[PDB]
Amino acid sequence: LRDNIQGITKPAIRRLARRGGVKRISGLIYEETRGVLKVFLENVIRDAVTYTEHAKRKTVTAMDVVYALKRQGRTLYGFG
Amino acid sequence: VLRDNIQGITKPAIRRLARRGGVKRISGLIYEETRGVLKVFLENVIRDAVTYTEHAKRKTVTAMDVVYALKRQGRTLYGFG
Amino acid sequence: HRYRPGTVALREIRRYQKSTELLIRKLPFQRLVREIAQDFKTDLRFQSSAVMALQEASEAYLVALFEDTNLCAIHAKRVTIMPKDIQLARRIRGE
Amino acid sequence: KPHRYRPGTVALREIRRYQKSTELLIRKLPFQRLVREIAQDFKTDLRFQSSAVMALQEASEAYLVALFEDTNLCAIHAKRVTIMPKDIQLARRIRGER
Amino acid sequence: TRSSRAGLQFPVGRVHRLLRKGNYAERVGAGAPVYLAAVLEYLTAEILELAGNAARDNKKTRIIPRHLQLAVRNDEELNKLLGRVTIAQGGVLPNIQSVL
Amino acid sequence: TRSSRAGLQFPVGRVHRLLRKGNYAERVGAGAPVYLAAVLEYLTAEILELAGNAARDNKKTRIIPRHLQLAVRNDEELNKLLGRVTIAQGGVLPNIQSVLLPKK
Amino acid sequence: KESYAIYVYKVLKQVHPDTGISSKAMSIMNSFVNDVFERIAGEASRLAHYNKRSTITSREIQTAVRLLLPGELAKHAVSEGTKAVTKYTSA
Amino acid sequence: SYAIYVYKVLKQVHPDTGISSKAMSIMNSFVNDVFERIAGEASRLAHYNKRSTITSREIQTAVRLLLPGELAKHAVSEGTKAVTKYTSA
DNA sequence: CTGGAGAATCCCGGTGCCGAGGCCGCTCAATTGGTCGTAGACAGCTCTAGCACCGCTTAAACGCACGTACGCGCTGTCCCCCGCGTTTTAACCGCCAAGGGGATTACTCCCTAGTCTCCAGGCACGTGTCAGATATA
DNA sequence: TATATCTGACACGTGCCTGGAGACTAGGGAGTAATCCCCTTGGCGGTTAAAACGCGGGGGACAGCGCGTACGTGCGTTTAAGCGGTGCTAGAGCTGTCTACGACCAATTGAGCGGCCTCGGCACCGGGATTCTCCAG
Repeated sequence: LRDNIQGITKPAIRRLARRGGVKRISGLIYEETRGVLKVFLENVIRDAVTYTEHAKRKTVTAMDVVYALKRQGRTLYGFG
Repeated sequence: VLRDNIQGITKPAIRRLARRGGVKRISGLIYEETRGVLKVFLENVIRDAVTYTEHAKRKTVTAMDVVYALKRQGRTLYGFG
Repeated sequence: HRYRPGTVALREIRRYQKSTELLIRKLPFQRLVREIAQDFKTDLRFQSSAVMALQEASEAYLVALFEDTNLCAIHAKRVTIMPKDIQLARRIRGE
Repeated sequence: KPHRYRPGTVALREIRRYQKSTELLIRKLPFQRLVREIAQDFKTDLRFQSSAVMALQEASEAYLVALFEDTNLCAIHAKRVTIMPKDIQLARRIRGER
Repeated sequence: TRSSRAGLQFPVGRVHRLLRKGNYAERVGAGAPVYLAAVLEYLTAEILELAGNAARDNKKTRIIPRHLQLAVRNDEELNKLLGRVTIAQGGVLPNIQSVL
Repeated sequence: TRSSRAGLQFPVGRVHRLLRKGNYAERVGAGAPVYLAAVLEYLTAEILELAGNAARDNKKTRIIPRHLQLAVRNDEELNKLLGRVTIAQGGVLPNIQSVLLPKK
Repeated sequence: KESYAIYVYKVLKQVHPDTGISSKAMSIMNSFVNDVFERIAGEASRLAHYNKRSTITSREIQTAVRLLLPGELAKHAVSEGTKAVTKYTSA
Repeated sequence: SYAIYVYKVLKQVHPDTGISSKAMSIMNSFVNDVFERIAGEASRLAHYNKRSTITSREIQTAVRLLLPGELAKHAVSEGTKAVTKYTSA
């Protein structure tokens, strides 16, 4: 796999901004947002895989990412 | 009944904390409104703190009470055991 | 006419803020997740619902960032976001 | 001739001074009377540990200072050195206080 | 059910057992879970009420996360209590900015 | 002390019983206090080393909370691990913005 | 497998009898109950611990509720819980 | 408190150095802080796998979950070394 | 374009002290040595969802020309917050004086885990049905 | 759209079992009483740091206005993402061991705690050199 951070294209980012309520967007915003999102997700994958590898499992379960987000003080609902 | 002791925290004292806070220039309206902000913040904490004290049904607020209160809002303070 | 600047923007904002479906392309997102995930273990096994939950948390986090960023801009007498403004927001957020 | 300093020398010098020191700034007993005054709304004639009230003063001013840092950043972006009430409203809003 | 014995709905037995074996302490007082289920069921009542009002006012018959979303964002207390919460499949409320 | 048996310094016994008398889990594995106490001794050594260095950097032999202030706040990793923590009598890190200083 | 679906549905029939429910909304609400569950249980545990009590009674729960909920919602929570506990243990 | 142990460490790291009482109290509060962090997060970590015993496995994984990078790495080095040394005895 | 006075600060030095670091009894908590029951280590195996590739469908991404609308700098206004001098009290501290409720010890109890049994509530699981899609006249 | 046909997700029904309710014992957490005292509160009284007040007044917040680039948007171009469909298999989860390990009790004992020194790091202080600044050049 290569360069998939650009696969989440600028139009999708615009869709987020419209969902975020934004009228004008600087051209440099998109890559900076990919960076912030990148580090953010790296934090998610890091502790998530730590939970997966700890349990000697090869598959990442939903409950693990719930625990990870909960550790970061951003509780996510939606799983019974 | 005592009244307006928040005005005891005066304008130059606000200038002291703000100047230690890195503020260089202060609007005249900042002082009283800031006293209000401080009052709000305290009420967010002191009420819950004294509520911890009231659970023990005591008349003396201990340091542990303010420790638990500050910890409860993620504003941990060290220096009391 | 040429659909004046701002009308299409405001109506689009209303429409997508009025709806709730997912807005990020699934295969680029999933492959991006696996690609970044390679830096600990290559070829992860993933639940689809996990990928969806990451899309949920991710887009809510980003939209919320647009909310705070936009409020900082509007407060700063601007209506145009800048990267330095986002960096300021995250600094205020503690990042 | 009138010995007068320029607008900022003594102020910033004082800033550096209290950046070197670590003691509490405002007047103590009037503040403690404010504490008891606000405390009236829950129980009358309360006993207070003085050091706990001092801890309240310390943590409270630490909070205020942090707020001054953030509103200070708001002034920095808005081409000002003067804090305004709406800037405090922005900072507390972004924090999540309203 | 003991809930019906108290005139409630949430399971007093299940909540009581899970709380005692909730690994906080070996023993838990008897009235605490009843009080707990009563408070949560009350919370359930107002949120189901706001959601029902939302579906009814939005011409809907099945409640979906969207109605939960503007239900929370329109209730100041729900926003306050759930300030650290991310709602799956909820979207956001279109809070319209003054300049926008 | 079991620490001395292992050639360490933090009290494995007191902390270990605090794990039993702390309601965290039903049972405690044998290697847990050794490993954990080791982590605290290492990080503690980091903190004391930085405080000592900072104390020497201020012509003082006695460490005061101000040394905790510059030592901790000048350390990125402690600043990030303690981003919501402010200690008593610590003060503020000296930092004046360029736009605030006069332009000499 | 345990869930809280059926009771929330009964309460739904108590408040809005002419309103239905999607499965996803019932699930997300069950997750919400899991959150409230964890917050109250954790805080009540902390409260009992601070004064070293090994039994969680109605007073610790009440005080905890008073700490978490600001004002009138706490007033109604304490009112409903008190009425419920009192009415139940008095019959 | 923890004064005697912090002073022992002080003799190991900077023998010609003192410390105020207030700073020692700060250190005691930090020790208690880290203790509840590891104990709570490790406790729920054990709960996740429905285990009733917190062993070296759970503590080690919990440390990498809680501690940032280089400090965690050296914590694993010193910790694993230490557990090896005491456990072999 | 830059130095001169003088307040601020650095530094050198001298004084006092009280807090810090070291000593000295005095317990009781940490360690050992077992023991007991069980959580969990272990091996092998199903199936099923994840993986992986084929193939069709079109939603979605990309590029370009265009204009406006947004940031931003220049330029101008002015009043308000900084600087400093003056008066005033009320902050600060030390001292005097009273006494409550926090901390301790002990009493007395009543409340919850543990055993064991029992059963209907609660879980899984198809079945109807009506909300709503589709065709033709 | 009438009428008639056709679907799918949720309301409603069933069978099976297992988790909670009864009642009792047993031990111990918590309310309660009494009681000492020490820190808490509240006063007197002296000293003086500091807030308040006010008077300039330069400078920072702010507006107007004019310039120009760049980002949005329509419209036309291009396509791999998405769905379905087929096929495979690693590994989640299960099933069946089986015990060494961690809790526990009792016995041991030396580390760690409380009270008590006593002295020197640092605060305070005073005095001179340097540095930095504002206002002269």
